[PDB]
Amino acid sequence: DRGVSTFSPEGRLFQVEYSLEAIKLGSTAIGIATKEGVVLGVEKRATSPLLESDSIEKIVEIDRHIGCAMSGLTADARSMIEHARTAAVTHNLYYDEDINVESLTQSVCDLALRFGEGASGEERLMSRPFGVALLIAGHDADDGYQLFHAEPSGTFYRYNAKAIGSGSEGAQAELLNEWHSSLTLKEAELLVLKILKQVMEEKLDENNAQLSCITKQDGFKIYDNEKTAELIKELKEKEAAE
Amino acid sequence: TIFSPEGRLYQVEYALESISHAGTAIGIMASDGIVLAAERKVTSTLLEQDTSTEKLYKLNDKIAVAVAGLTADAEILINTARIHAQNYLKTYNEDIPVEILVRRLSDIKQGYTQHGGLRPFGVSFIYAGYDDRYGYQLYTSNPSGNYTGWKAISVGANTSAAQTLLQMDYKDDMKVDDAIELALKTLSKTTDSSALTYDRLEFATIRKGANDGEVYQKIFKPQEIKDILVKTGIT
Amino acid sequence: TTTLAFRFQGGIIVAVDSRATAGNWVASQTVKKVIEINPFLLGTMAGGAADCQFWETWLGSQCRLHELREKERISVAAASKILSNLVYQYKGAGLSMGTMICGYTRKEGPTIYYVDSDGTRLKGDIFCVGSGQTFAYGVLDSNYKWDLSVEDALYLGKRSILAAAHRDAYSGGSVNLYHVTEDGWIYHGNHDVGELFWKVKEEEGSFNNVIG
Amino acid sequence: GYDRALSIFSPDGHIFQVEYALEAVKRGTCAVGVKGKNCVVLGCERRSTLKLQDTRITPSKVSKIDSHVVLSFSGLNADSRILIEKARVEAQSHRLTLEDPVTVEYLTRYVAGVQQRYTQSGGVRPFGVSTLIAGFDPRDDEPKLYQTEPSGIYSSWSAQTIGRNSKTVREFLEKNYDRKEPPATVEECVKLTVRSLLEVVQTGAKNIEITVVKPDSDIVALSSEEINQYVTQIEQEKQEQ
Amino acid sequence: TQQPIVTGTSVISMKYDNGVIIAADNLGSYGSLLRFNGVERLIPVGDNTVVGISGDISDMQHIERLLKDLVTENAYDNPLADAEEALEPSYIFEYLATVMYQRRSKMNPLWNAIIVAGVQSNGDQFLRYVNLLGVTYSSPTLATGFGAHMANPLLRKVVDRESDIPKTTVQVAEEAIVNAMRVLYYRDARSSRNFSLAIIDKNTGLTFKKNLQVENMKWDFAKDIKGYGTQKI
Amino acid sequence: QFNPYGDNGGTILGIAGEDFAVLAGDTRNITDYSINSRYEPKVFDCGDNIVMSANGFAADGDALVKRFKNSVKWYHFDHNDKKLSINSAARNIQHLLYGKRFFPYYVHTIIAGLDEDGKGAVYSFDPVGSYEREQCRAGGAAASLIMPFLDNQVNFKNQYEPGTNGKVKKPLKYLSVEEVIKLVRDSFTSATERHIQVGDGLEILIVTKDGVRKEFYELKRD
Amino acid sequence: FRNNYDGDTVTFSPTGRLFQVEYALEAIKQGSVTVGLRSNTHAVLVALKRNADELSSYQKKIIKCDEHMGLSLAGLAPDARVLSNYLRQQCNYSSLVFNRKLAVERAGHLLCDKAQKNTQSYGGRPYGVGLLIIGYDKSGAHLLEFQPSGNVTELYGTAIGARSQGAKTYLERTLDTFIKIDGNPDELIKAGVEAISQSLRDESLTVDNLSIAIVGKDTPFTIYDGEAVAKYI
Amino acid sequence: NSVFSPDGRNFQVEYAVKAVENGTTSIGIKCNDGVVFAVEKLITSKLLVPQKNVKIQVVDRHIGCVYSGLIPDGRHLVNRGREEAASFKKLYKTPIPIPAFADRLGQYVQAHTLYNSVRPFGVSTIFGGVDKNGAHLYMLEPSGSYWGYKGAATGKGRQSAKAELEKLVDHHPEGLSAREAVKQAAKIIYLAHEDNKEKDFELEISWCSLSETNGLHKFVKGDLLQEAIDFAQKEIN
Ligand SMILES: COc1ccc2c(c1)[C@H](CC(=O)N[C@H](C(=O)N[C@@H](CCc1ccccc1)C(=O)NCc1ccc(C)cc1)[C@@H](C)O)CC2=O
Ligand SMILES: [Mg+2]
Ligand SMILES: [Mg+2]
Ligand SMILES: [Mg+2]
Ligand SMILES: [Mg+2]
Repeated sequence: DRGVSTFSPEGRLFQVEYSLEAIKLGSTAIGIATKEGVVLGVEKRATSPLLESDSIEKIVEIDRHIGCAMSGLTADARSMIEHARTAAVTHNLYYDEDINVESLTQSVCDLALRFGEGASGEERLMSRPFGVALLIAGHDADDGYQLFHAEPSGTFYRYNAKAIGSGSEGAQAELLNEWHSSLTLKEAELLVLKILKQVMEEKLDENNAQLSCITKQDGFKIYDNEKTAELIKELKEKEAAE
Repeated sequence: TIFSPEGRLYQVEYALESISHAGTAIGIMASDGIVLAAERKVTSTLLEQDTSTEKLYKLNDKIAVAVAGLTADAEILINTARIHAQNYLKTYNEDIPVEILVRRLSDIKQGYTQHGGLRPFGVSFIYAGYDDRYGYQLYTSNPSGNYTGWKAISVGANTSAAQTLLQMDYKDDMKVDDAIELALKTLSKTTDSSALTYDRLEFATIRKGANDGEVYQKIFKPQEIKDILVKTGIT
Repeated sequence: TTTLAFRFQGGIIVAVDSRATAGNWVASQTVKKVIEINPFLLGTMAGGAADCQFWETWLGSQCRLHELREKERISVAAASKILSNLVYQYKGAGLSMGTMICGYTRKEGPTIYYVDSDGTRLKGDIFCVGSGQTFAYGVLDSNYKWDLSVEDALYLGKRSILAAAHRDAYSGGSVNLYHVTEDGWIYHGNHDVGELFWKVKEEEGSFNNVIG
Repeated sequence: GYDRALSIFSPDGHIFQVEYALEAVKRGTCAVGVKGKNCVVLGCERRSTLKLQDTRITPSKVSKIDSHVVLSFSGLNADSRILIEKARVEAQSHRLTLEDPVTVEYLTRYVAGVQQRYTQSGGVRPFGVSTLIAGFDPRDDEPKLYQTEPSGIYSSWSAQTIGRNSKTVREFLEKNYDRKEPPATVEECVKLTVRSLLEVVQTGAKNIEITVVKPDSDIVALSSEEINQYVTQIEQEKQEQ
Repeated sequence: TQQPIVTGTSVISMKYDNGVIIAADNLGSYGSLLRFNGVERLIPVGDNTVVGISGDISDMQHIERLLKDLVTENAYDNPLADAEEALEPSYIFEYLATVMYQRRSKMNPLWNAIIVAGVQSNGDQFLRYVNLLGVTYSSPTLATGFGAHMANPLLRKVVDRESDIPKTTVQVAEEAIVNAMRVLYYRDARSSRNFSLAIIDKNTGLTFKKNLQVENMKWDFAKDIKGYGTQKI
Repeated sequence: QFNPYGDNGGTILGIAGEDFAVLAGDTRNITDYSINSRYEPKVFDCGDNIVMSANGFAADGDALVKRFKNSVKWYHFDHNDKKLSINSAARNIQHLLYGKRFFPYYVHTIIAGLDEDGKGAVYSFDPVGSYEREQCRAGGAAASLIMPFLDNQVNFKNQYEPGTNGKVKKPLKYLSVEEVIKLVRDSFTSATERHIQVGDGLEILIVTKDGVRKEFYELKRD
Repeated sequence: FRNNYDGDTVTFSPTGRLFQVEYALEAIKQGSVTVGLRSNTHAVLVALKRNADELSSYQKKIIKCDEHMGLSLAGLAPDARVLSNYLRQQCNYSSLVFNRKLAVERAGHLLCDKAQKNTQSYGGRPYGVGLLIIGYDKSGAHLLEFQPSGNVTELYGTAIGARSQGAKTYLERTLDTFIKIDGNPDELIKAGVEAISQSLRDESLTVDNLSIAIVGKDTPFTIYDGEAVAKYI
Repeated sequence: NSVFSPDGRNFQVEYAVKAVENGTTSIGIKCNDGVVFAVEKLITSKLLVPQKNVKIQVVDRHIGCVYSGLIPDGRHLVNRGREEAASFKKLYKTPIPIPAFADRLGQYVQAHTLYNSVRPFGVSTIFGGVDKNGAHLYMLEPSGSYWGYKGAATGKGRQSAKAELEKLVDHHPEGLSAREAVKQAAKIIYLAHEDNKEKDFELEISWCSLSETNGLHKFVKGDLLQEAIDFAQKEIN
């Protein structure tokens, strides 16, 4: 052990790589971007049957037009959410408009860069990288529906579909086959629910898994338990009949 | 500051280890007073007894401490505790309740445990105090910043040995004079020296002020310790 | 400026003029003195135009932030206290604002808070604020009953701003009217004093100090 | 000052200092909480290493954060005091600005945030503490119980336990806590809480302490005699077959 | 809070067909004491720019150092410092305007009025003014102080609008400058018979004339003036 | 004592059409009773089809325009070349102005462009950032001369339908760019006649769904 | 030897090497290829963007710095964002204060000095990104290459990133032809698109693969992506 | 850095010197009224724009600097030198004397050998110019050490350059004109290129002369450069 921002001989940052490892141990989070909205789903993964599952917040509202899903050391995600909300509200204060989704993501990624001391060229107020990744989903007038993956490396990518966390290698391959540009919101809802069902260690019901989406017309919504239950009737019957 | 794989704090552990080599201090709380007795660490004939105080310190008129550990660390802490007591007096026009002063002192210790990469203070304290909420009180604090209340307690060397003896003879209905005896007997039994002579002791009481309605701290002159070592029959 | 808000049987009436002045110059007749903070919260503005517009827009931002943080709408009490506490930080720097925070929540019921730049914050059933306040108070107080219909209460509010627009050189333009309910503000229109005065004179048979 | 990083990532993705912080909680005395239909009960075990204590003045393990919210912990005792102080301050500050006492969820989010902060700041070590926060929201009869841990993760529980041998008592509570049927009253909720501790303590003398939280700022500690009557009744009734 | 001490009166200037002319007298006043007489208030920067300064002379000397430092600094790691990356009048100006405006915004002004004259690299005339408040403007003619009230009216008879500038020759323009200097010497109690003058021309470059004197003054008519009304002798 | 403020004269006027807007200003810059320049523009193309003038103390006007042009540049950088819409420009300028609340800019500012629907839009600010969208506005030295004319000739105020015994008002129509330029020129020749700080030149900036166009007219030089 | 000597940037190896800096240089070699080249009238950047998946976007390699300047990146992308932001600030400052477009050369010096402080301060890493900077200024088209060691060099053409050695050899060969490609934007781009081809073990470069940027005489710096590049594949 | 070896040495500085030896070769020559500076620029590829990666740097108006080793470390040193010369002029009005300037650089370089949190500089710098009392040439090592020189070289060609420099001191004890020193500088740079011949090189020369440049620092360009290149080409063959 020597430094927190040392390069390996290959040219990579040790601590950045390992934080990426903390994310692989997280619950699963999946997002799919259609042309009728963007769905975001997560594995709740209660550590005991005595834990009250609806107290598990892994999907949060950032603004009316932007939601996000987390995977990893989820406590690290509080200050990122706080920052994201402030940036969006502030942007609306300064400019009387909605912040673009891409701009919001870039701001969360700038925050993530701030580990160290002030790295001789400015100032870093945080001792390690974040141990959590985010899927950032929303709508804006320039670019429509969008899905971003924000990493503790401060890089972000847009994705037609994306999975993060423990089941992510497997879920991603699945998404590579199922995703096409044409999907309805309902088709995409079902796909998230299907792919979570595959990779989860319990039987997926309306307590260990959570759904949400964002549409231009209704904003960002976290579906209540009764609604998801009725989509889980619906998936069961669609597959049992195929 | 760092944690061990066991979830223990090295530097704190090692500071407690250091304290177990220091002279034993004993505190006993009775119903009408408190006793503080301490053993001075292997002395010499030439050491000035008449102008010495290494183990017993006055915090205000109603609170005293017995020290086990590095004296120099203790003086740092004692001084801040004295200031803290006066701030309280100035703010509220009331003498500081014993617990409050103990808690503040403990919090300063806890701090060194958690941030700043300085070493902890190698000090353990027994506080002897009176206030009008809880009457007579005895508390202990160690380098971790933890503190606890007691009817009788010891710190420094042979605490385990001294604690068992106190457990045995301690009774709730005790007068201070019985506590005086108990403390001297317990140090006598647990010394690593021939006998417990006056020149190796510090002794203090917090009584109900002879005949008054008021609280008085008596810090024993060497002469008094020699005389009180007579009564209890250890010559 | 004249602004008022009062509580009655069927909620809250909020009414404001729309005149902006610098000295004796009439800067605008069409200024917006109500801020719709959220669907259940209104802010009224008197004093420094900029001071009011800026800090009440800002208050909107802070209110939205509370919603995201607490997954619940901010209480009238707490929204008003944010603005109160901000303004108090600035005491003695020359901020100039008289303000009403008006809204509904389940827990509070319909509520009005008056907040000014001296730092005063009061809860009450009736407030008139601005250079025209005394005029508004005269009409409002002498015709106010708790049990007024919604229709009448809307009229009285409308009629009190008109009173003030007429007598106070620094009020006028138009009335902007709002009703706040359980559900909860509803806009009851912009009414130009130009037309409203003659119409009220005709129909009510009042304003007899006026030739014509 | 000194802000050299002590809490950093392991090759396999853990933060070692936080993980070792959990170890300190494991060796701390046990603490448990369960929620009734109209109450919540907090139980703690006091150690037996030293028994010449003065119970009048020794800081007990359940702490009032406000008049309607309580906090207990397992782990470093000195560490807990920093959390209890900040929580108390935050609670007064929230009454000052929002003109309302805190919700139990709010207070938890707050403590958890403090814990999280101490896992990512240079020159500080994480809190060797996990907490149970229990009480009722202003003007609400629905009871609340939350758990925090050195990472800053937090969540609600019908019942939960922390500290040494928490594993045993957790197991006990999973078998014994029925979600449809919460303990209908105070008396029967206290009993289930005592039963879970008896699994770990082995005599429940002055070593088991109980605190009962009822709606609208009604919080009472229990005496020796009130606890003794529970232990007596439990072991006698549960011995026959 | 500050107040000028040693000052120096108008700076006057105009554009002609090929370049610019700027002039200023050589006096530094101490209130009504005509204190110092060799004061140069025309500051050549490179050879395409002259900065003319009036107001407080201590501040003037400060702005001289700033301009010299500016030439040094532009030369650093700049192989084209005496060609395509030479300081232009517009860069010198903008810089000074920035300093001027920042200093007033800190309530601590440089107590001056400044005219920047020169020719840009594309042959265009540059003439612009900045003062202690950071106010800036440009005109075919520019003058500070009394020069504003008395030189401008005269100079404007020659160049009254943009379309007059291809029509004005060096000779005509210099004549108008020299004459306006004489009028200022007649009527400004803080002026001096000695002045400097600079021409910056797209062909000729920089001609800097020193130790010029107001000539051809009319004073003879003074012998006929007796009394203040009725007195005859 | 040092006074950080001055007064450069100067009058500006904004009118919104249906699918155009204009911002006009005289080109004369004054100090006390002297003329600094007869041609110093104070209406600016700020990019994104927004024009701006900040009139009063010219050093504060320049500073603000500069600062806002810079806002537009950084908006592109930070928001992937997004066009800054007129309403968003307005809100931004409010923060610029209000940021100096305790050491203000001595300007009255007007911006003009098209809104989201391509309607002509005009926004005007007091010196500390209070703002409003309006069909038209005059600002600066001769504002008190020109505004009431505009109230009468743009919004037809106090004009009734002949014969209706004053009930039917002249109905509020939209004005062509030709009619608007006519009112602008007349407003300024009026102001030049009666205000000593107004004259020399008139520069008009016209904004349409094809950019920004410039027009110039001589004014009286006395 | 590489043993105790690569702990930080604040330590020389017994050979006089700085391993942290050499390791940083290694992240550039990992980054996707990019090419820059120029003639007398234009400068062009060409970059191969890299996706993280077939479901993802190809991440951007070109960043605009001013109207006359921008750069491409190879290495740590967030490091590119820090430096381009600083460069945007330096460009801006020069415009506001001096009304001067920043020389591409000065932009080099500035980036170099910034990289340098990070090769010498305890507790901070060097930058792990290479940059290719193009601009048009008062002495024409320019291309620069920036290494995180702080070494910046002016070149007619060059390439950085993985497999970039092919493209470089091609440009070394083509030199005397592309240098004269004047007043023909499209031919210069074609030469850049061809140069980048010599660096593909990959695939046939697609409408997403390709990022092109241009700046020159009468053309602001502009970025082409997606459909607008098809006419070059 | 702050670490002394058991025999009083500083290994980090010794290692910093290795970075210098590894560098390109550069020289300076003191003449009768001035100083001449020259440096070898390795042409890595034909793509390098000729004449356009200037290594010689000016400080104030009257001082040239050349260095070998890590180039960024030299630029850092010159930035600091420029600040230090500005501060001198601001207070004392006169441009900084070369000995004064030397010590400013000296004290700064030496400072970076006192603290464990800093590395020494990885350059040797050759610098000088004309002041109130003549011409001066200096060389500054990573340790902060500096002395006045008649002629100086550093970098890879250091040994042969010094040998050539030593000859001139012997043949011309009566002072070397500024125009002669220019020629000889071009020659010497050629005669240290021998070593690094694998790749091509380009020559840079600058001078500061009382009678040839008015005591200002100037770059040798055009006909003077070509003539000095010819002298060296003819004297190597
Ligand atoms: C340097 O120049 C300065 C400096 C400081 C300040 C001003 C100018 C300002 C100039 C200025 O007066 N600006 C005007 C203004 O604020 N007018 C006030 C009355 C005057 C007033 C009353 C109390 C306190 C301040 C001002 C007004 O109309 N208030 C009613 C109203 C309420 C809400 C809304 C949305 C609009 C209007 C606007 C309308 O142009 C005052 C100020 O703070
Ligand atoms: Mg917009
Ligand atoms: Mg006029
Ligand atoms: Mg050291
Ligand atoms: Mg050497």
